[PDB]
Amino acid sequence: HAVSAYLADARRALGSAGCSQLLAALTAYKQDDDLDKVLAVLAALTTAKPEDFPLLHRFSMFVRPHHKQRFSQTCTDLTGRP
Repeated sequence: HAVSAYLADARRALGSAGCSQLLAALTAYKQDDDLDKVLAVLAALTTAKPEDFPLLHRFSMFVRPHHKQRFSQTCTDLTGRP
């Protein structure tokens, strides 16, 4: 139940509107395969406080195999290694 644990943590840290924006961006990503767009929503929401940085890295669970390397590189440039 990694997904429900992520959604519980994200709704707690980001609030309902922020969690809803993250899930809408995930929906859009599954439709359009645009990694940069989903990453930009996620980074706006999860890098405002250092304590939310793990929610940036943990989003990798939803990132498609062909984008996981680039996603991990960008998250490390934003926040360091997890």
